[PDB]
Amino acid sequence: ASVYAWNRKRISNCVADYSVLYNSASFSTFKCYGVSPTKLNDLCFTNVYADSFVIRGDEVRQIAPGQTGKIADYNYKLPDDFTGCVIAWNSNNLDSKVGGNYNYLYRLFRKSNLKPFERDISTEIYQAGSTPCNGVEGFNCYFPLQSYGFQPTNGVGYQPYRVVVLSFELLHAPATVCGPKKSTNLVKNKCVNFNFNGLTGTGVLTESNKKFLPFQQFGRDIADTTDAVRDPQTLEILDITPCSFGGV
Amino acid sequence: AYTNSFTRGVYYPDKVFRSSVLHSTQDLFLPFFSNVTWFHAIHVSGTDNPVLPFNDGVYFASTEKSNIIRGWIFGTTLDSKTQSLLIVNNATNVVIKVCEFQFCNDPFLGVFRVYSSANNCTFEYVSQPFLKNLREFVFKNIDGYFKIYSKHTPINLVRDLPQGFSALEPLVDLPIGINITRFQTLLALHRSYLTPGDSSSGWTAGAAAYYVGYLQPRTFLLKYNENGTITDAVDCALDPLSETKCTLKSFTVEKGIYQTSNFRVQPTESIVRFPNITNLCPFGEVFNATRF
Amino acid sequence: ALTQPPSASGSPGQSVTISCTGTSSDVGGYNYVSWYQQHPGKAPKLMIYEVSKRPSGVPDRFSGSKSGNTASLTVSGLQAEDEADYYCSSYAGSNNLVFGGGTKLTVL
Amino acid sequence: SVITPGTNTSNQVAVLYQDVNCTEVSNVFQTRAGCLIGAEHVNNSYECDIPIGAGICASYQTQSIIA
Amino acid sequence: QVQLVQSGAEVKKPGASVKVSCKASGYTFTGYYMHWVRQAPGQGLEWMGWINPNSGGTNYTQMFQGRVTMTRDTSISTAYMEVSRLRSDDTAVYYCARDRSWAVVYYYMDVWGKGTTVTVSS
Ligand SMILES: *[C@@H]1O[C@H](CO)[C@@H](O[C@@H]2O[C@H](CO)[C@@H](O[C@@H]3O[C@H](CO)[C@@H](O)[C@H](O)[C@@H]3O)[C@H](O)[C@H]2NC(C)=O)[C@H](O)[C@H]1NC(C)=O
Ligand SMILES: *[C@@H]1O[C@H](CO)[C@@H](O[C@@H]2O[C@H](CO)[C@@H](O)[C@H](O)[C@H]2NC(C)=O)[C@H](O)[C@H]1NC(C)=O
Ligand SMILES: *[C@@H]1O[C@H](CO)[C@@H](O[C@@H]2O[C@H](CO)[C@@H](O)[C@H](O)[C@@H]2O)[C@H](O)[C@H]1NC(C)=O
Ligand SMILES: *[C@@H]1O[C@H](CO)[C@@H](O)[C@H](O)[C@H]1NC(C)=O
Ligand SMILES: *[C@@H]1O[C@H](CO)[C@@H](O)[C@H](O)[C@H]1NC(C)=O
Ligand SMILES: *[C@@H]1O[C@H](CO)[C@@H](O)[C@H](O)[C@H]1NC(C)=O
Ligand SMILES: *[C@@H]1O[C@H](CO)[C@@H](O)[C@H](O)[C@H]1NC(C)=O
Ligand SMILES: *[C@@H]1O[C@H](CO)[C@@H](O)[C@H](O)[C@H]1NC(C)=O
Ligand SMILES: *[C@@H]1O[C@H](CO)[C@@H](O)[C@H](O)[C@H]1NC(C)=O
Ligand SMILES: *[C@@H]1O[C@H](CO)[C@@H](O)[C@H](O)[C@H]1NC(C)=O
Repeated sequence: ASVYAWNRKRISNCVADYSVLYNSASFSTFKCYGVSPTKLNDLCFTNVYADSFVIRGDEVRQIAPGQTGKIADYNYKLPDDFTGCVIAWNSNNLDSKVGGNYNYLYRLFRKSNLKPFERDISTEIYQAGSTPCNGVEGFNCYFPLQSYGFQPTNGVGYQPYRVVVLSFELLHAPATVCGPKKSTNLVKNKCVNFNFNGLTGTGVLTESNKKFLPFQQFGRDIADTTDAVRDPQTLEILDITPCSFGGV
Repeated sequence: AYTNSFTRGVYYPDKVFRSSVLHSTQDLFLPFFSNVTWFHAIHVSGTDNPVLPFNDGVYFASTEKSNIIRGWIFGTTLDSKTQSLLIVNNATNVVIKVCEFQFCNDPFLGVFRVYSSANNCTFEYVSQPFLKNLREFVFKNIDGYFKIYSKHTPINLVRDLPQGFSALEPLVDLPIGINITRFQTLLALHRSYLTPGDSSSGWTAGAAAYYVGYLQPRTFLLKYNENGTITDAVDCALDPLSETKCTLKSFTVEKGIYQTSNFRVQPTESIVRFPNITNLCPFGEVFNATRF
Repeated sequence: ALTQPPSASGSPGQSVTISCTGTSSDVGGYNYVSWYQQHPGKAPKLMIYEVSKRPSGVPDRFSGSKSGNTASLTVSGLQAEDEADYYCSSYAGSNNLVFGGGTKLTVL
Repeated sequence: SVITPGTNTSNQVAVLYQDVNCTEVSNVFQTRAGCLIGAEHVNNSYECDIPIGAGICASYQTQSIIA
Repeated sequence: QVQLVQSGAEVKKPGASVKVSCKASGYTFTGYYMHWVRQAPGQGLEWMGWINPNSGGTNYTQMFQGRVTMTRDTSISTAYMEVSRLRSDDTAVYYCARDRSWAVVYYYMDVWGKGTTVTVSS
């Protein structure tokens, strides 16, 4: 899709193998934010939004928090506290055609700067600065969209760069998306490191005597300590009390 | 008409078990004792079922054995141009569809799927249906997740919202992000016309009665009991006593004086005051000099 | 249409001018006055795109500026290269653009 | 600050805006500590049930909140 | 090289139709607007209308609205001007022109095609 009305997929309820991406040499920029590139396969994510657009080559630096520019303000704005990773690679031989390519267009004039993650399909003509324009482009009201016109003879800064941005928040369970890991058997009554669906901690696990409501993925005691969790494999409720410690 | 909300409309916010804990929650709850726009929706006379806004997510309830409330529709403009949602809660299954469909002048089922005229939908969902009985719902549309909460309690036929307390259990999370600003409920007699142009013809359905509120961002002090279910709540913005209850994180404020918040006068207006200088700086000279 | 004087005269190395009698009610209000130099038999080119701005490649010896209602383009130190027709144009208030009649530069 | 005679006694509450003139926001009594809104001024004098400041204390009239 | 290649000349019967085509080269076809202006062989120059290759929005003068239409072809990087009835007043050389401005609809005509001559017969 073009940079206006960028395609968004809501990736959820699957195991995500990130190892095929961050070790793949096909990508030009793999600048992640708020997460290490090599730790992506070892984490569980609440919801993963995958965006996709094609932009001009010199404009790939604008897709980053806090930047400014036409793409950054009128087409696609990342928030100031963005977490995720931005993936881009050159696509001059797939997105550009001989004599030109015109399926890719970008918004050039807008009355106001976009909110983060906003999407503006509105092709209504630009503000006049004068008497308003009924429906006709000209002299005050311009067409807000504009095609790059990608050509194979253009420089690397003008070549069509195909960009994918993965936006995803990393709270605890219920994590719909997590990386690949061999789930193993349950070890009760021992001081055991656990990774329950993204909920990570160290403690002993006891068969719980408390009754969860059928929606609660885990529980907490007073002062926000995670006292209980339900098993993602067999739906048993397990109490987590800390491993025994004390001064000697 | 209008009745008050007493204490109704609280729900489990975050799917986390707590027991014997007064947890201070901030979410789009129904503010206590607000007005709800109760409807004589039978509309044998007085053409009909109205379309209501969805300002920040709403609260819905009904009290009828006729079971005429059979679903809801949603959308930004409820037309074929923009996105929409249909929910139908027929006796077999719920069919939750995001379609950007073309809706009726006055929607109906008459089971016959009359409500949608043309469909090239994108998202669908089927699960178990929703069946003096008092149903309750809240519909939160936050950050791409459409959240429906539910509870139905055999109320004592008070012809309004009862003064009792009930916590809405979360029921369905829809992972669809569609801009929703208006909704309309769906009524269905067991047989009537399937023409999408009628308003007050075809059949006479049973007696109908439902409610609508609006959720506001409010702080709440939710009282989870021993078993882990909510039995009481305190709305921190309703009353200075309730604000004191939220400040102390306790449900019984004792004899004494208690500081509860800080009062500061917001500025009424903003003024800008510069001298009479109007001549412009010669940036036009220094940036357009013929030689440096 | 735009009223316009038909001709101007001179000799190579002199200074002459050509004027455009637009109406201040409709023509001069939205200015944007563009002058074009047209030899016979070939396409013309812009010679003052705004009311006073030359395009790239235009010699500096050509000057112009609106003056009240009328607009005028002047040629200083001309030669055999400047024997051409010259046309006035403007916005004319809405998308319906108008041109002038077209004066003819002549050198004795 | 609120004045509460106890939750299980009554739900009546009078508020006290410290160091505020009552020009900016049923009974509005201007104490020497601030705007005491909701309390009823009484010319009598008793023991100090709930202290307020500058020699004014509040109690439960029984039925009403007095200052 | 930013020269626009206009089509060849044509001769048409009176009252019949004719279409002229100007092919872009060098510059980006989408963007820069394309105005259509006519020059009678005797005198003057008149403006008809423009189409933008960016969006295909068209405007026309009043003298030609409802009797002459325009269209674009981004596949061949060319824009077409169509005349429905070749009246004897319209036997003229038709010129296509770019605009100086990037993507706004102003009127600053820089580069002009060689011009396809049109003739009304008898
Ligand atoms: C230094 O000289 C330059 C050269 O003229 C000045 O810049 C140019 O100023 C004109 C007149 O305002 C600008 O044209 C206008 O642009 C706006 C868009 O911002 C448009 O809406 C108007 O219709 C008009 O076309 C022009 O853009 C501008 N820049 C150029 C030519 O690159 C400049 O103002 C002078 N002073 C300084 C401090 O630079
Ligand atoms: C070209 O632009 C002009 C300028 O707005 C348009 O003229 C207006 O058109 C509307 C359409 O109904 C009329 O109501 C106005 O009265 C017109 N104004 C003037 C001053 O004529 C014109 O329609 C446009 N043409 C095209 C083909 O888009
Ligand atoms: C362009 O301007 C027209 C006239 O100024 C608008 O037409 C109007 O149309 C209504 C009914 O269609 C008439 O009742 C009214 O008198 C007027 O003629 C037209 O709507 C407007 N177009 C847009 C897109 O705003
Ligand atoms: C997951 O698989 C195991 C073995 O295949 C099975 O015992 C367990 O019940 C499954 N979990 C769920 C939630 O179905
Ligand atoms: C939702 O749609 C309405 C009507 O199209 C629009 O006015 C509103 O701004 C939209 N809201 C969002 C958040 O896009
Ligand atoms: C529905 O069809 C219209 C054209 O009739 C199309 O523009 C729109 O994208 C379609 N919506 C879908 C497939 O969700
Ligand atoms: C908790 O639930 C059990 C079984 O439903 C019930 O016996 C018990 O009384 C409940 N406890 C409280 C405090 O309501
Ligand atoms: C109210 O609270 C006081 C303070 O603890 C107590 O002495 C009194 O018995 C209570 N009265 C009732 C009716 O609960
Ligand atoms: C409060 O302000 C009003 C208005 O200026 C004044 O008349 C009054 O005396 C003030 N009271 C106190 C206690 O300052
Ligand atoms: C209290 O004293 C004031 C001031 O002297 C007087 O105006 C008022 O009437 C008195 N009220 C009572 C109940 O004595």
